[PDB]
Amino acid sequence: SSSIPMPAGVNPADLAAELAAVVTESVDEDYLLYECDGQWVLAAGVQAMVELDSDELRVIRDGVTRRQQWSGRPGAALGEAVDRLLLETDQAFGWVAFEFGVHRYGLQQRLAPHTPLARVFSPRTRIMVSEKEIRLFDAGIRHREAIDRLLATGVREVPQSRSVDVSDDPSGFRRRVAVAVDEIAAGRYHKVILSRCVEVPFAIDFPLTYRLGRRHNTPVRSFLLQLGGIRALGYSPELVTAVRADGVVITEPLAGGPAIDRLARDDLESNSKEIVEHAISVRSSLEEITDIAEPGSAAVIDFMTVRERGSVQHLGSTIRARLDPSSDRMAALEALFPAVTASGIPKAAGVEAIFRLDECPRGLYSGAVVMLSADGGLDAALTLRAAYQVGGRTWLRAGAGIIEESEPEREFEETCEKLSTLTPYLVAR
Ligand SMILES: N#Cc1cccc(-c2ccc(C(=O)O)o2)c1
Repeated sequence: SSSIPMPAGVNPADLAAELAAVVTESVDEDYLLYECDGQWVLAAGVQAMVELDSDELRVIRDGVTRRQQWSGRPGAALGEAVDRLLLETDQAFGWVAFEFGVHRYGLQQRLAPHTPLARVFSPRTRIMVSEKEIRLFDAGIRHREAIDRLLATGVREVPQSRSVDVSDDPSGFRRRVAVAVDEIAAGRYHKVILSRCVEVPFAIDFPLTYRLGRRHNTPVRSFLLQLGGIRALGYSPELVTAVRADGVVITEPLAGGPAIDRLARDDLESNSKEIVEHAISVRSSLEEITDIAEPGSAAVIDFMTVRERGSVQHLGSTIRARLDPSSDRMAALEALFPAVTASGIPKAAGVEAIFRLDECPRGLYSGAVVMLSADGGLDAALTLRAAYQVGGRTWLRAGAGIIEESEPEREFEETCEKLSTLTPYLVAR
């Protein structure tokens, strides 16, 4: 492990995104950049890839693909493969699809064959960028020379963004919300999150868009990736699960000018509908975390407080527990996935309603971006406020929590508001 001092007057997010863009392009390698607690970790190059699909598990290393049949819990299949990765490298990175969370509710038969559940890789090199320093892990000579060449120059100018039209409704979001409202009125479930894709008619420069959007937002976590033909970036508004080496498990569900921002904060703390849903959600997180925790260790340590994320303020709680010796970090992720914010209440009913009333598979949207460590660590950020590119198609995706009182026009405008997090910050390629 070697170190380079962080150059003064340079923002870590900008430098990490520039390294991700230029260093990985010169050697033509895949990567994942993950921001977590002031640290930007760039996982560059694929030493080994774990592909978990609905019908198969693959481990691809040095041109060789090992295929495996799997049965039971997807977390057990993923965990066993990722633990083997972590015996050779200190950290592993990737993404978990929304579809990974359907098995706990017995809904996996509704998945088409070859449905992606997770993609986790061990990188060839890691570059950690923070305000204090740049730390290099397993960086070969060719990579160290590329990093020094990038550092001898200033970061690129971020060009002006290109606007996107989000006013159209080709997937019939308004109609699908009306169906959900009728189902809720009939007592089938209490809440469901429905969403819509918005096609971007031009190719996006992902690392430059990442930089422009990160200037205005201070999210819980962020990511930028180019992995297995998928380009993605996002500003995670929620921590699904964090597992520490000492056994502490955390989950932080959310639920919700200077004078205008203070008035919005006062409403966020007094809104009855938001308070009721938050209490139900906190109770759901507590019941779920108790199935993997040491008896009597589950507790709410921060209850209903505002967290400022720069351009967005959230009402949230922190649920903590100690991981039971009979459980593991993948079981903890399975117990807390999918998030209530990504599914609905009751969670099983919300997930089932999403199969019928949303464009499926969701893939990365409402899934998680993850960082795992050899000492047992896990960090999983909820994937919302994200942009994607897969084989010629570039798109955004945003949803809304639909309840009995929801109105289709109001909820369409609510997805328009969530889309505003990225739409003015899209840099064209
Ligand atoms: N319940 C609930 C809830 C609270 C906050 C956000 C969301 C939600 C659903 C989908 C999205 C999004 O796409 O950003 O955000 C859902």
